[PDB]
Amino acid sequence: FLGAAGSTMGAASMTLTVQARNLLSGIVQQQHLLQDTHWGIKQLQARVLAVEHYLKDQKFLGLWGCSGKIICCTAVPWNSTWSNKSYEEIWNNMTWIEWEREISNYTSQIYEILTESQNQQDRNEKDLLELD
Amino acid sequence: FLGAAGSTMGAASMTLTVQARNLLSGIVQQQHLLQDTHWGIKQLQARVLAVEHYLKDQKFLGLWGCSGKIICCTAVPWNSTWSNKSYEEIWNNMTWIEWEREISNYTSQIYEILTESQNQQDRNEKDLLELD
Amino acid sequence: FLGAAGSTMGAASMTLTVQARNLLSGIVQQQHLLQDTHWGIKQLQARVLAVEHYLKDQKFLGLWGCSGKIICCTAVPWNSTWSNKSYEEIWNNMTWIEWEREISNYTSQIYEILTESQNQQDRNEKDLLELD
Amino acid sequence: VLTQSASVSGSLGQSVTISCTGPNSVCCSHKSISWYQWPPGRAPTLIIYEDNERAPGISPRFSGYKSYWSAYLTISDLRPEDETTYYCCSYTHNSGCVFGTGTKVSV
Amino acid sequence: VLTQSASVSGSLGQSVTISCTGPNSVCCSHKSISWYQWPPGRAPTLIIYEDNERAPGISPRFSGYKSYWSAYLTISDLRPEDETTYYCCSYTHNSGCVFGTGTKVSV
Amino acid sequence: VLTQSASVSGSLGQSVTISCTGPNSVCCSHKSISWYQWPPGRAPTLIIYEDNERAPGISPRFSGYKSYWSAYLTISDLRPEDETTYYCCSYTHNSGCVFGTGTKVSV
Ligand SMILES: *[C@@H]1O[C@H](CO)[C@@H](O[C@@H]2O[C@H](CO)[C@@H](O)[C@H](O)[C@H]2NC(C)=O)[C@H](O)[C@H]1NC(C)=O
Ligand SMILES: *[C@@H]1O[C@H](CO)[C@@H](O[C@@H]2O[C@H](CO)[C@@H](O)[C@H](O)[C@H]2NC(C)=O)[C@H](O)[C@H]1NC(C)=O
Ligand SMILES: *[C@@H]1O[C@H](CO)[C@@H](O[C@@H]2O[C@H](CO)[C@@H](O)[C@H](O)[C@H]2NC(C)=O)[C@H](O)[C@H]1NC(C)=O
Ligand SMILES: *[C@@H]1O[C@H](CO)[C@@H](O)[C@H](O)[C@H]1NC(C)=O
Ligand SMILES: *[C@@H]1O[C@H](CO)[C@@H](O)[C@H](O)[C@H]1NC(C)=O
Ligand SMILES: *[C@@H]1O[C@H](CO)[C@@H](O)[C@H](O)[C@H]1NC(C)=O
Repeated sequence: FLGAAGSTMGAASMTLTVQARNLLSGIVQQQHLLQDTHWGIKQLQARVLAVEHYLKDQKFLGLWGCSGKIICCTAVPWNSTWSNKSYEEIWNNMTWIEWEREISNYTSQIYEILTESQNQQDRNEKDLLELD
Repeated sequence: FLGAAGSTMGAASMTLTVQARNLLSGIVQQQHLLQDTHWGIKQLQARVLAVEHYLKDQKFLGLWGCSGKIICCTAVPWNSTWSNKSYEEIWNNMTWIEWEREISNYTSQIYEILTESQNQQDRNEKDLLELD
Repeated sequence: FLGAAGSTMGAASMTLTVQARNLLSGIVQQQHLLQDTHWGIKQLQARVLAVEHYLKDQKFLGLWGCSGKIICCTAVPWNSTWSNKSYEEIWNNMTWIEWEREISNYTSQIYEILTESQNQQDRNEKDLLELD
Repeated sequence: VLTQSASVSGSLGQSVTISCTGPNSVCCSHKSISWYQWPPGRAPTLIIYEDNERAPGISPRFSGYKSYWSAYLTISDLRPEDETTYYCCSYTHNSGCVFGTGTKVSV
Repeated sequence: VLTQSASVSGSLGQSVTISCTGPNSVCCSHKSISWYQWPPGRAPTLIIYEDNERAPGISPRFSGYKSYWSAYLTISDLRPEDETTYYCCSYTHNSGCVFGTGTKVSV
Repeated sequence: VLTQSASVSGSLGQSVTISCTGPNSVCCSHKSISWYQWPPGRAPTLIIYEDNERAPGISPRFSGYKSYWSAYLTISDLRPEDETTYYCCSYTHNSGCVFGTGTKVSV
């Protein structure tokens, strides 16, 4: 989380690593639990929600063939309806929160297309290829 | 889960994607929790079991080198003892539940062999290869 | 866990598979839960801790581009300060617990470097490569 | 309209071949040819459905082939249970089945 | 010091081109050339900032190019709203902007 | 049966070489050759165990090599602590160690 989101997206592309480090869990020095009766259940819920959000993002990653990479390039072409902004307008004038706010309404269809396309290409075509 | 399991396996091979989508979690519109005393613990158990089964399947996937793919081809040859049925008998006459019922008794040994073979090939042989 | 840690590291390199099998969960024949009031919460905590440690190790694996492999080779050169011991001194004279004890103090910096290096190479350089 | 060899004979452990040929519109190019063992007065049996593909449970000693003007059914390691009449059919995925004139394998 | 074509004219649906050239230290090699539509007595407008790159919202019928001794601004599918004065500038990432002598597009 | 150079001498910062050779059944082909620094009247020291591989903690100025008829031990950057007797041995993974006749490094 060390990265500053006030920098342009091309600047946070370098800082992705520390943010991906803090996502999994805190840096080492995990928590001693005396298991208070009728207490600590909120703590178990907190840990479960942490692993739940991590797993949601890793589910999206694994469905996209990027299960091992932080940056992965996809064969999905960009819809101009999503944004007519250029490369130097996005990566040099916008910040990550701004861009995600602009793309939020289409993010769902983007996820669905990205999962369908990246999966079909790497499964059906590669299957038919090694078939011969 | 949208896919119909009454279709042949060659037909559900196309519908794999929606079923893999519904597995992770429901489609967005997650649950507000007022944390009823002595209640909701069944809900936490339900969420934990959901992530547990998802993680079981992803464990099998990652042990098989397929951690990023929905379809992956393996170098495990098919044992005729598992089933003497042909390709056009399996993929054109049987449905997925039928085939899994037929293969259920061997599924364990299949998992073990598949984990040993796919791991040895992609680790020991590739290690010895880049050794020179 | 079947593997014996009293053998040299070159011997346990062969036995990695059974240990990786037992890590996920026990072999099949999962647990019927009658949900005792104010009880079994320790069991839910146990299951959550199991999935938590599994996910910690898989987080380290996925950050390292090895999300699908048991053995993966990295482009991180070995620091002689970590250990001046040779190949035949490590893999033929030491056991895995001994070596991890020797490397424990540097393991953190090793993880950080390994995550930064393996990620930069497979993301920034590969991104610039397909750019042309 | 589909014609075969009139009759044919063999012996133990041999391999008897039967032909199935007709006009271009009946048995030519890539129209699937099926072969049924059909004892007279009883129920038939699917021996070979696709040109080079057999039915499940069939002994592997039965083989099929298709040329550009005739399809051939070969029976290897002949056994007394093969002494029946065999028939062929020409069919596509939607076109109907057109049987043949049959061939009695003697021994 | 940056000189352009004195004046130029066109018609409906055509494509009028304007030049922008100067000494080696002003307009040569790879010094970025920008093009502004600047109606007289009102506010300017960024038409093309990088040599081959436009401003957002600009109609795609505006194009830019840079040779080794002169940069060219082309206006295709001419419309009555293009009848203004256009100006160019030479700049780098830290060096200041050096405007041009302007060109009035007639029709 | 393993013979070395009788005696050898050197000076500061130099590199003295010692040989170790014998019959085909003792020192030929790929039978591992080890080199021990063995001061007279005290405890030995593993200098080089595998032909081209040293012992841990050994100064890197010690090197070993094996030809098809003789193995060589080289000591570079000679220091007064090297003035001892050195011995070689021929061994395989199960065959026993066969020491040599030794060589006294003078200076
Ligand atoms: C940088 O990008 C942002 C895109 O978000 C541009 O700002 C947007 O402007 C439109 C109207 O022109 C608004 O509807 C959006 O809400 C704005 N988004 C913001 C402020 O995040 C901005 O114009 C771009 N900068 C330049 C110089 O073009
Ligand atoms: C389609 O495949 C199924 C395989 O399951 C075949 O049905 C099986 O038949 C055997 C006996 O012949 C039974 O023991 C199995 O329980 C059946 N499995 C079922 C019903 O799922 C079926 O014969 C095949 N179809 C054809 C035309 O061969
Ligand atoms: C095998 O490797 C171990 C490395 O751990 C060596 O033992 C170490 O020796 C140093 C002192 O020389 C101690 O500080 C360490 O605690 C030891 N580690 C142990 C015992 O695990 C050992 O010398 C090596 N064997 C040989 C023959 O060199
Ligand atoms: C992308 O643009 C194409 C072009 O017409 C359109 O058909 C499609 O619906 C668009 N998809 C999304 C998700 O915007
Ligand atoms: C697969 O078939 C071979 C052939 O004999 C046999 O040795 C082996 O045990 C079989 N394995 C399984 C899992 O059926
Ligand atoms: C590795 O060794 C280099 C060599 O000087 C040193 O600069 C670096 O700090 C060392 N890193 C670790 C993690 O030991």
